[PDB]
Amino acid sequence: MNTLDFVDQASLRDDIPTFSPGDTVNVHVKVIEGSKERIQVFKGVVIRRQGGGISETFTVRKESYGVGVERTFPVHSPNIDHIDVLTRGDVRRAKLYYLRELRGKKAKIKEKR
Amino acid sequence: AVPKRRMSRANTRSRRAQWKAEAPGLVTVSVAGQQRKVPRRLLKAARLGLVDLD
Amino acid sequence: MIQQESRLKVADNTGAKEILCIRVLGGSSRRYAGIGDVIVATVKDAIPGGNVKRGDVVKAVVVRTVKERRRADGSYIKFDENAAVIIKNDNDPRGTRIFGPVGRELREKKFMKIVSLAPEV
Amino acid sequence: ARKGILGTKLGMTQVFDENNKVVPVTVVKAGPNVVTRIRTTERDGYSAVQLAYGEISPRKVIKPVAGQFAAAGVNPRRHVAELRLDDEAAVAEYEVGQELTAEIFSDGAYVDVTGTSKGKGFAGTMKRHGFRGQGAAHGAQAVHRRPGSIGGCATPGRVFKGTRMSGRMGNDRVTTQNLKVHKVDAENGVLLIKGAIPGRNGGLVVVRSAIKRG
Amino acid sequence: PKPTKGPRLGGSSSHQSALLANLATSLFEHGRIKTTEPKARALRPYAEKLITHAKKGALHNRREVMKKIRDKDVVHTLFAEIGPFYADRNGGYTRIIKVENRKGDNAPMAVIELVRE
RNA sequence: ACCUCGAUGUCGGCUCGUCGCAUCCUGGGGCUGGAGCAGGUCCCAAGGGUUGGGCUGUUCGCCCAUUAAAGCGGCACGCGAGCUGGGUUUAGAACGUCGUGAGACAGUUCGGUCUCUAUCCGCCGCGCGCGUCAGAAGCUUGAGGAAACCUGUCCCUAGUACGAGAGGACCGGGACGGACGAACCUCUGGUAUACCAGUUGUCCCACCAGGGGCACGGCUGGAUAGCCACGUUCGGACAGGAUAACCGCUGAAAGCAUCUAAGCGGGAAACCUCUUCCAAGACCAGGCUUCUCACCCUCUAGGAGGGAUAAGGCCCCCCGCAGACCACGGGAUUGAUAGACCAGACCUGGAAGCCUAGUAAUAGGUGCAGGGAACUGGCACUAACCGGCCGAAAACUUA
RNA sequence: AAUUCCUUGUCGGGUAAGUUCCGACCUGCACGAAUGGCGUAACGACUUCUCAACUGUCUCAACCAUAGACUCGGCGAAAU
RNA sequence: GUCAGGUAGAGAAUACUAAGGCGUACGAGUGAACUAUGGUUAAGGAACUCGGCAAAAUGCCCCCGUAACUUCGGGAGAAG
Ligand SMILES: [Mg+2]
Ligand SMILES: [Mg+2]
Ligand SMILES: [Mg+2]
Ligand SMILES: [Mg+2]
Ligand SMILES: [Mg+2]
Ligand SMILES: [Mg+2]
Ligand SMILES: [Mg+2]
Ligand SMILES: [Mg+2]
Ligand SMILES: [Mg+2]
Ligand SMILES: [Mg+2]
Ligand SMILES: [Mg+2]
Ligand SMILES: [Mg+2]
Ligand SMILES: [Mg+2]
Ligand SMILES: [Mg+2]
Ligand SMILES: [Mg+2]
Ligand SMILES: [Mg+2]
Repeated sequence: MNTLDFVDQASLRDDIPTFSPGDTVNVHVKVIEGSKERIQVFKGVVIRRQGGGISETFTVRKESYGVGVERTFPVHSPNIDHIDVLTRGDVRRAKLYYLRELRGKKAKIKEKR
Repeated sequence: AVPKRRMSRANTRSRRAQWKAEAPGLVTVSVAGQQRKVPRRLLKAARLGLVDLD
Repeated sequence: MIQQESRLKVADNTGAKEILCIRVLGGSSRRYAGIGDVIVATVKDAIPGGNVKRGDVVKAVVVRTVKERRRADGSYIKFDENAAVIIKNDNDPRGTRIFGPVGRELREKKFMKIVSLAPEV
Repeated sequence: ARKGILGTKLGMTQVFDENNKVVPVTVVKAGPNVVTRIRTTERDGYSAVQLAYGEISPRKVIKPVAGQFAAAGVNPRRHVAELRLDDEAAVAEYEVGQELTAEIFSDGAYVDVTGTSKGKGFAGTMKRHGFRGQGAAHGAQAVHRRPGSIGGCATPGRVFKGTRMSGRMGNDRVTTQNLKVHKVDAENGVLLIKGAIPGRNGGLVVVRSAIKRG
Repeated sequence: PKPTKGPRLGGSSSHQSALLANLATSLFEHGRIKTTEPKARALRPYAEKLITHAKKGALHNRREVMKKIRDKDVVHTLFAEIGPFYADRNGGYTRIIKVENRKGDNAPMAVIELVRE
């Protein structure tokens, strides 16, 4: 019943598009580079989604310059303004941690055709 | 670790008196017309007859 | 969480491949050094014929760590390779070009040069 | 001056500030509290106010507590605490039968919560006082987690009363000071205390005005 | 089915499950069991879950019951005779009573039965 | 060599501390051959801290990074009925030397059993019995004790005071650091022996499918609950009183002088309050309230004894994040205390069956499906029972 | 040097740091040619250093199951 | 000293199993600390220790390819 729902719903965030681990997604994060509110794009694949209601989080993995970067964000965080899912993912596990050792052809994932 | 000296009679009995037992509480129950004492724990079973009464 | 006797790659064009942290600075006894922390290391392996060579003790800023690092907005950041950049005497990137990414935490102060040199974040 | 109220620790959650910063808070149900007694200098020798908390049916209440509540002129409750003020000029603000709620605290203020920490049972020294465990190899003869030495060879004789040894930790009164009250929801009489307060869930706690920053 | 939260009943692990299975089998077979207090306590929720599975039994539930019970005749009788007998009771089909202890080891003895009404 | 060779186990290292300042720093003050920073000397001050590595058993010592600091000593050169055996100081053997020799060399080298179920006191926690002049139930002042007392970087003052220049302030404020300790699971991670899914070997449920036992829970991907740190917050205070060193005010003895002989001030992380905890067994056994504030019998009414009761407590019982037992907390038919059932959040990944494409493994609709324990709200369906024990007033003196 | 007390003799290599290790210098307290002087291909549960992986040895400690410890029933010692 | 089944496996080791023999002689409960055997672990990866002491790491079948030295056999299952 989430006893604290009467306190979490007041700050909950709507317009959250449906997404699952393994689907390619790009997130827009607000940042301040010397008093300048800009929007940075982070594109990758959702490797996990820990359900915690308001504290629900999600991690995205991205390969850049031959280096992997895992960025975790709260779903209902206010620093985000857009979470666009580009292509769905056809996976079997719920937390794609095994992707921390694949490169290129091996790190690829199927899509819901 | 070994006993250095002999414990006195009083020092022994004061603690030996602690090694006692606690009598259990009883409850009156009517079975086969006769009244008998059975602890409250087995009171419920006494009604159904699952407690043998020598 | 880089600490004493910890090997970590170098992200620069100085030849040094991997360095070994000796002791953390900024405190009497600091156990770990996260992103944006300066440390002293020694080149354990470098490119033959480079500027620095094996045995030269230098200073390096801890960037692109492996363990998770929490932000002020609840987000978390973590890379897959413990790296660092050899800094100059007071504060400057020893070298001319960076290769791997850098954590935005470097933007604290006096690392604008490294932030601009890093082609990401 | 030193405001205070009783509440219950429901659980911890997160909130977001105006600058998009996460803040872990704890929900405290600072429900209505009834003022039963007022201890004055002439009566007792100190300035204090007795508050009640928690609902209870009139069947479970005891006859002495029932008579006390009747004499006070209010209904019975589960728990009863007392807040000691600093002067009669301050204690005169409270009256018998008064009802205090969460409105006594404003946003951004600092409070000092008091509760009863959880119980860990008979915990070893390493968990009680953070003792440093000995070597787990190189011949350790069953000394992996015991403290070992206890004092001087033959001079002290005793063991310096007060040494840190094994025992039952926790389950004692603790006070967490200077906690920022993030928000106060009046619709439900709830407070969002910045941080983690002692005590288990559904446990009684006493929130009071800060002392060092009040 | 809640974890015992401490040392298991029968020696080490991998044995409490078999013990509870055999106890539930004997219960569903005879209609009344006499065991140790903690054993009956651990069996109560197990037997209640098995009875709920039997009640809901239409398909895919016989498999869930067989993966825990091995006696085919016991499963068949639990599915047929009991069946909807508890279709009205919204839980609590196992009644537990305490009896006098036995000689030798003073182990609190309990008895479990299936409510009939 | 004064107890100790019918036994006091010897050096270092790990765990654990306790006490002194002849003080390494933090704090204050005097003189400086103190222009300022940075130094030299002395006095008071132990509340707190006093790092991580390489060599060598090592103590010690040298070196590498730092650090306001990497302090000196006592406690059987602290701590082996707490541990380690690296060496010293058994038995084996070798090197060089000593002696014609068995052998020896505070010279070296390889190796070489570390025993005991705590009797008493000491200590860390928890109960029983009784006392606080009737039985008790709530809320508390509190003597007297316990806990903490750390400290660095940058930014204004100010590139000003100072200083030829280089160089470069005290004081007063702001922001951010490392360590210790307390709380918590809210975020991130570690643990999950009745949770979900893949799978090798093997047997079994007649057989396919689907399942079960064993091989570390057979192995992994995970995994909600409690616990934990690697994770999140919070304490270090501000302020008040008297002081050490020191600086002083009016002032004679001794017409001047003098911090003193009569008095009056400032004065530090030292001292006491001030911050957290325990505490009326504090025997001066505390203080403010509330309930019960009334029934018999025997001894020969001096007082005592037994029996039965009110409030209250305890016993039996369902449980907790409370817990070794004990004890604590909630309930007990006027109840959601626990077990079951429903639903929610959450974990796991697409369950058994039917049908379809593929000779085949396999995939697709029935399907955010099937399964699940700690978190939550309802539901008396099951257990708290037609139930047992303790449990309340000599009296006298003054006002 | 299993041989050197002076000694942590001096130089070079190894680590940022080396009374350990390797080669050389020879000032042989007190090496030395069958109580053998110079090593060996392979080898050694003989001793030492370094090198890649690895891991809770450690930073730094944390939880899970077992036989005890803990409570109950029965039997029932000990050294001193 | 003699019988030597089956399934994977080179195998009389390893895991289960057919016939056969046993649960063997004190038991029931309790997440205390702690004693002893295993399992797990974010980052460093021997930095603990006199000393890689104990755990972990490579570990099976078929192939490419295997150095210095050497008495010419070997190193070698080198390594990868
Ligand atoms: Mg051991
Ligand atoms: Mg001793
Ligand atoms: Mg003697
Ligand atoms: Mg002094
Ligand atoms: Mg003080
Ligand atoms: Mg060391
Ligand atoms: Mg010899
Ligand atoms: Mg080394
Ligand atoms: Mg010779
Ligand atoms: Mg020879
Ligand atoms: Mg016994
Ligand atoms: Mg036998
Ligand atoms: Mg245990
Ligand atoms: Mg590890
Ligand atoms: Mg790892
Ligand atoms: Mg080994």
